[PDB]
Amino acid sequence: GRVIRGQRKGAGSVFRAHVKHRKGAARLRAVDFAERHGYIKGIVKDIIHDPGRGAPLAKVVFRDPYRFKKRTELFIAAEGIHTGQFVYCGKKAQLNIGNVLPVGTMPEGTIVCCLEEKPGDRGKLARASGNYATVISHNPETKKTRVKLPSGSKKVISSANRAVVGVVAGGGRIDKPILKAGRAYHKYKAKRNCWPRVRGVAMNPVEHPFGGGNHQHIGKPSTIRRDAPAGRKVGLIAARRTGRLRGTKTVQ
Amino acid sequence: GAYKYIQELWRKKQSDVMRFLLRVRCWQYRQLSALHRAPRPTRPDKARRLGYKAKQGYVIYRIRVRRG
Amino acid sequence: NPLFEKRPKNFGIGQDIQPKRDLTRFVKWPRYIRLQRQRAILYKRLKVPPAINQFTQALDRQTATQLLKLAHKYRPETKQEKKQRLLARAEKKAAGKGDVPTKRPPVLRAGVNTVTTLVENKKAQLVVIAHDVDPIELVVFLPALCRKMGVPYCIIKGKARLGRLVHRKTCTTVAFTQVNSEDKGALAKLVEAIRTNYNDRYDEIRRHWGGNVLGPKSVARIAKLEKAKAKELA
Amino acid sequence: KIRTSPTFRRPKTLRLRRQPKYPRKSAPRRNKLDHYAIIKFPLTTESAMKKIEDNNTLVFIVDVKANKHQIKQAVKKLYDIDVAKVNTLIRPDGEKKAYVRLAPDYDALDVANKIGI
RNA sequence: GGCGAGCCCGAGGGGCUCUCGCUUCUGGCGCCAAGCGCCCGCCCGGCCGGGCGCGACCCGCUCCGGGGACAGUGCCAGGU
RNA sequence: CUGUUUAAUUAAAACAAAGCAUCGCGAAGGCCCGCGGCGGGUGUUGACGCGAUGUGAUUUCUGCCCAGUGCUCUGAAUGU
RNA sequence: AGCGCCGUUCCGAAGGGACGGGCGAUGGCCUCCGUUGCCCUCGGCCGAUCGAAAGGGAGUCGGGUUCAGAUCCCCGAAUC
Ligand SMILES: [Mg+2]
Ligand SMILES: [Mg+2]
Ligand SMILES: [Mg+2]
Ligand SMILES: [Mg+2]
Ligand SMILES: [Mg+2]
Ligand SMILES: [Mg+2]
Ligand SMILES: [Mg+2]
Ligand SMILES: [Mg+2]
Ligand SMILES: [Mg+2]
Ligand SMILES: [Mg+2]
Ligand SMILES: [Mg+2]
Ligand SMILES: [Mg+2]
Ligand SMILES: [Mg+2]
Ligand SMILES: [Mg+2]
Ligand SMILES: [Mg+2]
Repeated sequence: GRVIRGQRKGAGSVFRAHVKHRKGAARLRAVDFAERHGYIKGIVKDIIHDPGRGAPLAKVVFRDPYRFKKRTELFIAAEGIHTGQFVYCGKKAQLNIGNVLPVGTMPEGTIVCCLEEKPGDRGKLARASGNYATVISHNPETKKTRVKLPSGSKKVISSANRAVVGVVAGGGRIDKPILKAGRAYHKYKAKRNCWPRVRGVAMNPVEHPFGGGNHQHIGKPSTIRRDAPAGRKVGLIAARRTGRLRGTKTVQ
Repeated sequence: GAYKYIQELWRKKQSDVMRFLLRVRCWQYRQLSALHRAPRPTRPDKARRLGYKAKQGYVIYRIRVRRG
Repeated sequence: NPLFEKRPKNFGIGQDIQPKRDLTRFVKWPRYIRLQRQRAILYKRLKVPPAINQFTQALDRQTATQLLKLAHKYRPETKQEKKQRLLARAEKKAAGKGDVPTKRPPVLRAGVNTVTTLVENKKAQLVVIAHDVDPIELVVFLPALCRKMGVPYCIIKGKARLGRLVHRKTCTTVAFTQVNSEDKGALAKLVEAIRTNYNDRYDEIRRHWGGNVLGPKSVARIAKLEKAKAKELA
Repeated sequence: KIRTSPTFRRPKTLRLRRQPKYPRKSAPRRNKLDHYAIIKFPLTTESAMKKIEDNNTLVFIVDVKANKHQIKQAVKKLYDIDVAKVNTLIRPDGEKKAYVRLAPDYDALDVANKIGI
């Protein structure tokens, strides 16, 4: 039959990111000599708003120790930082809110954000607004470090990758309800075309595996396995359980 | 005088003296481009029995295709 | 003395900028540069067969200089003096009506086919085998063949230097077959030294494997772990 | 030789100047668009005639491959008269219409009577 | 390398065993070298304009890290 | 609730909507496109995110059943 | 298999430019200047190129003129 809505995301025709008004990708400095054997001062000029992101962007200018030129980068603004605050980066940088330093230097229990999976990919984990990771379980031999992620998962990562100390500013963004369709339209128009949200039972049988019949009923079990083909995975995908929760996660 | 020795060394191409050179040449040719020019043949006996004569005009290309 | 002050600069982290250093091991080299460098490093890392580890085990430079001083006056003629000898011998035989003015011309033989034929027919007194042949399969049969036919062979480093004694880019093989009376003793001494070096130790080189050398960072890592193991034992 | 930069690029080689052994067409192609081929037809209509008295300006029909400089040079090399400015339009039949204003020292009526219009 | 610490022997000193360091109140500035030691054509033991090294340690065989005989790729076979 | 919908027979009690929830995914990943490449969309993105779903503001509520069909987890402990 | 397809910085030796100095040659009034060749030194392009007659984009306005032109043609007055 007809190609479902779930398969049309991969075409990239009208489902791309509305990426023109975004100011730039929020990464750290690439790793160099000064960020592994010392520290270097940088000056935050301002903080701005990246559209599609509720977290504020921070425009921190640096000084290049090799050729005389002031390099401008784009950090994720931590909570409580202000313009003119000297952001310090490197290995032996003193631990304050806004200073990025490798996780082997910081002690356990340090609440950080914008950390890295692999050492040297300029910040991947914990980048949404108001989220943080918990650093525990350092190891002298076999240089690893456990981090508690915002989903509750404990991931063992390397001990050389960097992380800015603090939480991401803009926390509590999901406290207010959207309260009408208009703010949802403007929010998703700012982010990307992800809002033709039509009910799969309400749509046609030839366009979705659930819809049709004289009554709006699903008819088939919505728990559909991970080994399903493309276009079959509708509803619950590989659901180990369903219904109301009991406990917190109960998953090791 | 030599090309029969080159052929007989090339025939049993599973032996330890040949498979090292074969692995080194496969790495060297895989890390090159897909279609390019080799300035001289690497199998002189096989090239000469296919028709290579060492004079101005005969050009050896090295080319890489994908199996399957 | 009037003003002439000193203005020192401190080149640490977080202060005045770094000077232009050598930057040799950190420049992004092109494709073929990286290919030849990691090709040499790949031959150094991986285990080579015992028929190609004979290369880099070659003759020392004093005996190679003696060999070049012997081979300098058995040089094959180039095109200019070849045509000169042809025209001069033709004019002398046309002037004198002579039959056989030349008794025996001494000249070495080059080329792998010619040298292989001469060692199979036992006409070669000495074999010079070049090192820098990039298909090694063209060369690998020659040492065992010279050993089983009893002709002494010497591995030498540099095929360009062996081509410049034959007036060509590559020569790859030099066969000493004919020697004069003033050179027979020197060639006998050279053949004695080469049979001492190569043919008497042919059963030694054929058994030994070459290569199997790790990189110096990993060697220093293993040495640091060995010093830590000695600290644990003591 | 110390390579301070971490990027290796092309050396400035010696690009050879082109010096061919033989010419490719044995002769220069002659100028088809010369002074007798640029300015083709003088226009003798009512408004183009009125421009001679009221404008001190001649009206010509020109091939479309010419410009103001070539029209000005063609007039100065054929009629030996000075040119103030040339206003060119494209007449919709396919030709160019050129209004050539002359110097105040010259007389457009006298030039028109000498050329025959 | 001591303007530094260390654990001991210990008279000066020894380095069994180890850490690198020369930027943390400030919305400033920082590049195209100062100095030193040599080498040249010039003014009788003077003056102009240049080149090298130290400043900026030496060597090495991967640009540096993270995986790594796994993942993937090609073919065959069984499920769905 | 405002909005949208069968242009050329329907304007709705239909669709959408904020809210309520559920499931998959920590990037060698989840959902997909592609005949092909470690090619692409999400991704200038990192669980307050992305993707797929049921219900449809607020108040009060979310009864009982895993027998069946699904989904998921586990032990080469054991049949095929 | 293939007309070709993917991709726009990814796996690229992807700048032919220029200040200053030195050496050589030529030309012009060899007074004094201008070119050409070589050497030293400098030089992120976010990568050729296209893409708006409503986006960005320096600078013209007044009067008169024909049956049909108008900030365009004539006069006068300005600017890049
Ligand atoms: Mg809530
Ligand atoms: Mg919804
Ligand atoms: Mg809906
Ligand atoms: Mg169906
Ligand atoms: Mg050739
Ligand atoms: Mg590696
Ligand atoms: Mg490992
Ligand atoms: Mg109706
Ligand atoms: Mg409700
Ligand atoms: Mg993914
Ligand atoms: Mg119920
Ligand atoms: Mg059960
Ligand atoms: Mg354009
Ligand atoms: Mg009009
Ligand atoms: Mg007007």
